Amino acid sequence: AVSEIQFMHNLGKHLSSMERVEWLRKKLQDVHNFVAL
Repeated sequence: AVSEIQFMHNLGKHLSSMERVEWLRKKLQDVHNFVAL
């Protein structure tokens, strides 16, 4: 069975459910908490 690129990719495709919920917090803070330069 696959468990590296097919896995994870065929799981968080829409990115808007449990597991794909904490992800979105980094989508906005990633280039906001640091930036400056």
